[PDB]
Amino acid sequence: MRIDKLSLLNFRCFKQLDITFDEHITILVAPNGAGKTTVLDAVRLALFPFIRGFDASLYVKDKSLAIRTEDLRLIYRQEALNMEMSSPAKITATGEWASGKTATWMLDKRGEQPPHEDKMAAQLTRWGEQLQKRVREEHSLQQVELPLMLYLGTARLWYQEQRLDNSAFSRLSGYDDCLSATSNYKQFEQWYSWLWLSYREHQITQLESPSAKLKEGVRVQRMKEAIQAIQQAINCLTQQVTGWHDLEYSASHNQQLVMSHPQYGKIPLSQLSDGLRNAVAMVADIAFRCVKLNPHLQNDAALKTQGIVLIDEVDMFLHPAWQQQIIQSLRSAFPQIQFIVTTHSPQVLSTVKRESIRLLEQDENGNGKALMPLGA
Amino acid sequence: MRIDKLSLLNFRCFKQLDITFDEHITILVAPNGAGKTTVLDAVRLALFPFIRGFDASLYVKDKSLAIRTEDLRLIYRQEALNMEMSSPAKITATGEWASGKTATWMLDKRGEQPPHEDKMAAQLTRWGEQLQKRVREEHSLQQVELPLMLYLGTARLWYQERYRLDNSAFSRLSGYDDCLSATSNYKQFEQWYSWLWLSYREHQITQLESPSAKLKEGVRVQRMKEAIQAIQQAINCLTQQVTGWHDLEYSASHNQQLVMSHPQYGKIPLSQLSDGLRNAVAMVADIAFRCVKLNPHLQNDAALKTQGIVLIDEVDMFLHPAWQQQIIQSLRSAFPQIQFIVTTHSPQVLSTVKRESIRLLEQDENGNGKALMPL
Amino acid sequence: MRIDKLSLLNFRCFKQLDITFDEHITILVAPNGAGKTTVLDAVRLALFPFIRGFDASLYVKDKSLAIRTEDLRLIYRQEALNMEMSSPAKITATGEWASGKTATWMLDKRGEQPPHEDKMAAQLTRWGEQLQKRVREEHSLQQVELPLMLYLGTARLWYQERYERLDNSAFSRLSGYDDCLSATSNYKQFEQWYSWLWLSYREHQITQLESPSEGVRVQRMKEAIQAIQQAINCLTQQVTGWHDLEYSASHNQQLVMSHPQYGKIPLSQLSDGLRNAVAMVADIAFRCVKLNPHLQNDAALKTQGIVLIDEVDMFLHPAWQQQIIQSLRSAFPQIQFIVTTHSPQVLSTVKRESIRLLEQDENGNGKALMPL
Amino acid sequence: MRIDKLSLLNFRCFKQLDITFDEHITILVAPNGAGKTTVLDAVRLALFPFIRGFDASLYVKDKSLAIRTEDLRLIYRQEALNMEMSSPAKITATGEWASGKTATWMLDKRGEQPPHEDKMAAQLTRWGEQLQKRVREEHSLQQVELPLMLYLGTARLWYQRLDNSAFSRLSGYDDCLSATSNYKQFEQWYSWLWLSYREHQITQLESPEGVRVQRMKEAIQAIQQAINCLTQQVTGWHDLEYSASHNQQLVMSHPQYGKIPLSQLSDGLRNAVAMVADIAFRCVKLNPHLQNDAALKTQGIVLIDEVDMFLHPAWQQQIIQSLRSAFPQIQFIVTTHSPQVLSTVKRESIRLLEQDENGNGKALMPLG
Amino acid sequence: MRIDKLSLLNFRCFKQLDITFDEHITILVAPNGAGKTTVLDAVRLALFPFIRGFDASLYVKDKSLAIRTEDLRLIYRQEALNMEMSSPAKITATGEWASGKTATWMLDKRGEQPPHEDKMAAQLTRWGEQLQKRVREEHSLQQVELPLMLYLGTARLWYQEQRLDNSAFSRLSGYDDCLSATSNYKQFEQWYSWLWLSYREHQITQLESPSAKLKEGVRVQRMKEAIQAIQQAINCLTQQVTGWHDLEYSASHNQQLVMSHPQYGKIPLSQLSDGLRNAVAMVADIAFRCVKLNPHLQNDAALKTQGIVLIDEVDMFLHPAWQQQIIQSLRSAFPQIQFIVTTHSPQVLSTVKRESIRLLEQDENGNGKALMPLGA
Ligand SMILES: Nc1ncnc2c1ncn2[C@@H]1O[C@H](COP(=O)(O)OP(=O)(O)OP(=O)(O)O)[C@@H](O)[C@H]1O
Ligand SMILES: Nc1ncnc2c1ncn2[C@@H]1O[C@H](COP(=O)(O)OP(=O)(O)OP(=O)(O)O)[C@@H](O)[C@H]1O
Ligand SMILES: Nc1ncnc2c1ncn2[C@@H]1O[C@H](COP(=O)(O)OP(=O)(O)OP(=O)(O)O)[C@@H](O)[C@H]1O
Repeated sequence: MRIDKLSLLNFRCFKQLDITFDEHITILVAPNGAGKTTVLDAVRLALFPFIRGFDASLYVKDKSLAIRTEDLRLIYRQEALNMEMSSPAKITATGEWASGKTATWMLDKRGEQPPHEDKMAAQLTRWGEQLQKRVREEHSLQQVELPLMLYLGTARLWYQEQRLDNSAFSRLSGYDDCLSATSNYKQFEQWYSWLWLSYREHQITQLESPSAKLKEGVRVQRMKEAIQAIQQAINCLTQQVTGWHDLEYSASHNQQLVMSHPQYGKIPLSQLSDGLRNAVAMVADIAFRCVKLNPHLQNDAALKTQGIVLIDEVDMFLHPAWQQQIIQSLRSAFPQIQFIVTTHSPQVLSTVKRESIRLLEQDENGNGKALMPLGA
Repeated sequence: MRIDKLSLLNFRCFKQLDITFDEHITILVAPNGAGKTTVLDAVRLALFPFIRGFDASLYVKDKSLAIRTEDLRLIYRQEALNMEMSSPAKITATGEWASGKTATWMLDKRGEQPPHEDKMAAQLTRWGEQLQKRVREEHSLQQVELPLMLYLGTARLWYQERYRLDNSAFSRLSGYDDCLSATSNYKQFEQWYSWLWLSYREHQITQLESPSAKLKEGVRVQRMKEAIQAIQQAINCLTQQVTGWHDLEYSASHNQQLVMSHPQYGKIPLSQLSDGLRNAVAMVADIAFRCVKLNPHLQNDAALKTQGIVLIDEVDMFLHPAWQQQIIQSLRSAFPQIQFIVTTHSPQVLSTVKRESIRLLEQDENGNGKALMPL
Repeated sequence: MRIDKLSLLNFRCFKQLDITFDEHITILVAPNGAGKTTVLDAVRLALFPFIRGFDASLYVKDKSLAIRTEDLRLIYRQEALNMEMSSPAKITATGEWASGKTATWMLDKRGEQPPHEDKMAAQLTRWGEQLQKRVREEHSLQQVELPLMLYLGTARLWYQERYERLDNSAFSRLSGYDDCLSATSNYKQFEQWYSWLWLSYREHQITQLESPSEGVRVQRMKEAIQAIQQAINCLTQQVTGWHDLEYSASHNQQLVMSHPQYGKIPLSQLSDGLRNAVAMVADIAFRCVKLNPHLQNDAALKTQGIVLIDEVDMFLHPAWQQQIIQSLRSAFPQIQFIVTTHSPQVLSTVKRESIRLLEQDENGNGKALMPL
Repeated sequence: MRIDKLSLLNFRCFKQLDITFDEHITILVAPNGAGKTTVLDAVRLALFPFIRGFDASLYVKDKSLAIRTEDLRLIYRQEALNMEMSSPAKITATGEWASGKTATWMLDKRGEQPPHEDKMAAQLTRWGEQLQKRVREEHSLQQVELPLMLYLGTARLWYQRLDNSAFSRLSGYDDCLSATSNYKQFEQWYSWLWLSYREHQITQLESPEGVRVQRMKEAIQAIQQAINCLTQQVTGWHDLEYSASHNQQLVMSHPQYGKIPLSQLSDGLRNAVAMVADIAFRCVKLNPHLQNDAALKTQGIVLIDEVDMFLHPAWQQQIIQSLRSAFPQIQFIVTTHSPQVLSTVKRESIRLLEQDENGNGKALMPLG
Repeated sequence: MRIDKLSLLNFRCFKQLDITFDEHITILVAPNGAGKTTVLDAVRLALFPFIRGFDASLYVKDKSLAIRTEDLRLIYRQEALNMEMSSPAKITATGEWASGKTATWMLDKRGEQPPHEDKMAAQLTRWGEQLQKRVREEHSLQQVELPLMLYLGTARLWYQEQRLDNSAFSRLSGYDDCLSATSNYKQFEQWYSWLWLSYREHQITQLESPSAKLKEGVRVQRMKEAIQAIQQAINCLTQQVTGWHDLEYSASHNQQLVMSHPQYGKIPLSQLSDGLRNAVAMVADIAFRCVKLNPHLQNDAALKTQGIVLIDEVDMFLHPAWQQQIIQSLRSAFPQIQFIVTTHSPQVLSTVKRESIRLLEQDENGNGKALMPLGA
């Protein structure tokens, strides 16, 4: 979808806040205190209505996706013995789903009562259910494109039957743990290893019975093109600056992924630099979701998929020459996704214009301002 | 807040009952199987709607706070050797909420259908919600006075061998936690009192270290000291004269326990004391700390300037007659602005009590009840 | 068994105390802070070894059955504003176990060292082991008579909404010693045993009615039910009106009582006094029935032992208070009672030879004396 | 203890490298793939034998404690399309172990054969065994000064008594090469220690034996001094405390703004405080026979990877000086890739890493 | 070891029992009741002192290898309301170990008290500890022969790293769950598959690269002889009556165990008859323990290992022609193992002498007698 602005009232550290988001790229910088995680959590809480209408609900018991009592402001006064909650907590998300309509959905919590949603949240989850039911039917000539809602946190490296063909499954499995705060690298390695081995098996079998090629070769073709897509995205980060390219799988290396370099050969990914692993994990996380969601594009799963992706500390483990080429490379790899990223490195801030910078300042009473730089 | 009259219809052992309360103290005197706990439960059920408007009532797990099928009167027909269930069971209560506002509200239950209430109970709930909103408001000029509601039944007893803070324990509304429930609330008092004492000692040590911070920093020390003295005075007023023990405090030497002092004896933990003193201290503390927590802007008159209704069942238990002759006066002197409704079956409590506070309960063969002043 | 004299040295509030008990009933009358629960705890600690000789004492989770450092006397030195712990704490008990056998046994604790006991304390454990061995024998011509020991403290109370498939050990005689000298409530055991009895009796009733003519077990069950019912009637009927305690399936499988004017009501819907009195009497009655099954009709009327009751007049109005001692003596004629109270109404019709006023001096010297 | 030179032959990425360390501080400044973690890992492996003689490393099964097959260099041919697995992996470390006790030790790995070392490594291991036996004596007037060895990597951010006993002394070397330092455990044990100290203070205050009191008091003093060295310069905050009055929280003091909670600070500063506090606590535990200058008078080697992790550029100009001043006897080896760290450091401690087209690495200093 | 007598007092259903065991084979027959399981459990409880001296028992902590309170005798009388518990319960076992050391140990329980043991039980545990410490050495030239204690129950078909070389491990791992009542066929198939794959890989790297023929032949010979011993033990039951023989591992059938028949070929084991599967499981369960315990024999791991084995319902799922050949084939497969087996069928009873049959009968009071038949 898309988001235009977000308003916060009586949240964790903000008494009130109004923030505006850019069309393509926006960067949040806060010199002191928290506040970046607060805004990212607010945006993450404003999109759970969509994913809830996709069989993802309290079965996993992910209690972090609803406003909690610990998320309400609690003021301490030195001259009094009591400590009173400030009620109610309110998130007002303004967005745009399909070109033409502007929506404004609100999520509020009052004290210890269960959280409450407005009519627009119900409308949004009904839209999610509508897309699910439209996908699940196969007796249609016109296919549909799903949006991508992904959240990447600072815990994305802590603890580092597969299918691809069009169906109700393998098109809704890309929403599994999309907004979770844990790592999801094992899933990528399993899926990629399965895809590579099955592609090798299919290309071996192709030489046996060419008669059914009209029904078989296309399979291989699909299982080829997808790979290319993924690889292309990864290259856009790892080749011009570092030199590594063409992520591959080979059982000859004790069945683990490898990467290629012009001069240092083919080396396992498990014993490379930290920044390369970070970039590979991020771009892989975006890409394999993009290719599972829209197998029907088969070459523009990364160049036509639309959605919203959240990143915390995008410049983690990278050197300045790399930090001067991360934003443009992310834009080139995925040109149709809106990004909300949080940084603090002065190098990254010099690769973007003044319209994509938001300085968050907080007063003593909690009032917050999301300003833009004065000079240019 | 005040309650003035009460009516019961087909509630337990009473086919019909009308009872009138006094402004300050009312004592119900009757033998076993007369209906005192019945009246106390009726008052609890009448007053619950006010508490239902607060966020502290969402954790109540007491099943006795709604009218039940076991509460419907059963009539024994001897010829058929049968018991017939009479319906409906109804409660009516007249009272005053704010200045110059009289009201009457009703509760009912028929058969096995869920209980029902009229509009006035909903208005109590809305009044409670309004007060809760007023308390939680920042930058308020006028002050807010919260009332006190408590029920001290037979589950308050401290028998042999019967016995960090959450962010909600520091709120005013925490004075309404388990207020009208049939449970024991000594652990909450213990935790809060220990926290006050630890904070006060921390400030004392800090002041003793550097004598250069006694400017705008000593307000919190003063507030805590005043809360401590209020609770201590309230507890002393019941025990000191007849028993000698006073000054309930917190001691780290005695394995971090609550201790009390005697002139002839020494200083002993509360859990090692007599049953009567132990129960009396628990009973008085249950009111004192709630009074301190609810209204923090009085700061030394929380016990002496709080209004509300407090219910006590079997007030003279574990106390010898010499102690029984002083309890009503001690409670009236400690908490002078609280309407007390108490029940007893001992002539010693009524030793020095006016005849305008005693209600004898009588019943006829058909179940018609009477609550009358003594002649 | 029987206890005749007791001595306390450096216990909680007594530097020294010597107390003599009566054969049948003895009442301790004193205000608060006088040492009645102190004497009851002393007697409980003295009597523990006999139970410690039984296999039913392995599941005891009570920390109050051993002398603790909190029981050592503390002397307040005013000049130094100090508390001094005086040692040692001793408990001496004189009594009789079997015919023509007088004994005296002592318990001690010094400092923070573990408590100690003498040889005469171990002989009680050995006698308990011997009795247990004689109860678990097949083809024994001689009968075995077991004594009853019970403690009914302040933890027995049935307050508002307390609401406290049998194991194979619940059918043994020795199960009469489960949590006997512990500060706990034992109402669930009585409820389960009584419900099982009533269900079995009804099963036999329908079985007999189906095919008119096995005949002995029905008689045993009927006799046990009659004994328990009579024991409760001896206290509840005359003053209040509720007599028969029965199991009812029509009332959602609950225990019910009946009244001449009112109807039939569950026990958990009655007054506090009724609940407490019924629990107190039943706790003795069903243990009497279980311990000695060979009497079969006089288990309550022919059982010997010691029963300790604290605050016997709780939740009872003066008219009921005037008759508790007589009711207990009429229900259980052969049991030695030691009870504590501070009400002048319980002593209304009691001989002066059963009253022990407790007093103490400024130095802690205690006296338990007859009135006048 | 001190390391003076490291030499590597046929390592992960270096065909031959010779680096000279400094007495106090050294920074390896290089972009990605230039071999900064490799140097730290080599130093870490060189120090394994000393720890190995403590009967505590046999429980954990970690493959990184010895050279593996993945360590051996691989050469690319570009014509045969094959990777040549070179051999042997060589590690040479020279230094001082005591007052005028110089030594030079070596670790080797040939092919798939298990790694083996010279008997000077056994000499170091038996020196460690001698130390652990000597400290275990229950009656000895002589004072033993144990050193500090710690490795804080990029995995550090994710998951009882202070008596003069052998268990307390040997608890310092627990997980000394796989240390973790986040905020949760730090606040937990700091709060426990402060609660015990406040209990003893209140006991003394109420009624006017001291063995366990002074230890806690001066451990508090040491930790407070270290954190103050970290924070009191740039900001006025100092004297981290646990306040039960202030909603039972860890609070800091500022002469103008009063008291502020520690939960209002950013994650980076909290993690830096936790790192400094953990190092100071290990220093206090290891050498109790000073009780207040343990952090200021203990020698050893501490290895930190990516010291500029999650730090605002304003706090990247004071980390090195703060670490130097809070521990003026420890030898530090840290790896950075940010110029803001180097804005106040002298030239002598900077070791830029270069590598030719073959793998002939160099560790040099800026020319000026 | 060996057992020559067993006495039971106040156990589950026997008030008093005295039973004598034969040197090689003994059969227990009971027309009614559950005495056979009682006697087998008594024998199983009298051998746990030996196994308790091995640390490998730490893997199992079931509360079933000690005398429970439910194992005592409860007396129900129809004329009384009380039900009492007969105490004490005693298991007296008379046996021989060390080939000449006669002993008589006793286990007892008194009511709810914890179980008690005599000096001889401690001696047996100490002898187990001595054997463990003597095995844990490696440089010693003289080799130790361990005994086997195995129990097979009726639940041995329900539930349906690796090393072999001489060491402290792989010689004590054969005692893992030796007296448990849960099936352990998975832990046999895993070990057998590992052994077969390793042997095949050694053979492949042998003939493919003759230069690596220096000293790897000894491992190949040891593994070959282990396979041969297991196969012969299984053949001694299967071949003569059913025709199947020479079980094999082959990945050509989806990595599954296979068996061979001259007139039907090679078939996966999971699809044969029930009786053949039962026999394979039993003989495998004996065999791989016999070969892991004593690799040093390396030719007669089955023909020279001594011990005691208990079988419940030995004739399960077998037809009458197979029930006249089970006892003799068990004896031939393992000639030096004492067997205590329980059965019903009259066909098995005709293949053994009159001196190896025990008939258990109970009186009304519980007194038990173990008679011998008069006829043939
Ligand atoms: N559902 C019912 N229908 C009719 N009578 C009932 C019912 N439930 C209880 N009763 C009777 O009503 C009386 C209840 O009296 P209650 O115990 O409340 O008063 P009390 O004697 O003053 O006791 P307390 O000490 O608890 O105040 C008892 O006689 C009881 O048997
Ligand atoms: N360890 C101790 N040292 C000194 N004095 C103690 C100690 N423990 C308790 N005391 C005091 O001695 C008193 C003993 O009286 P106790 O409460 O046992 O009897 P009682 O007043 O008759 O109570 P009850 O209602 O239980 O019969 C305690 O109330 C307390 O004041
Ligand atoms: N086994 C190996 N054989 C050959 N080259 C290797 C091997 N393992 C790693 N490398 C190469 O060595 C380099 C790894 O450098 P290193 O791991 O020291 O990282 P770094 O750039 O110093 O940063 P960081 O501290 O973040 O890890 C990469 O160029 C990698 O391709």
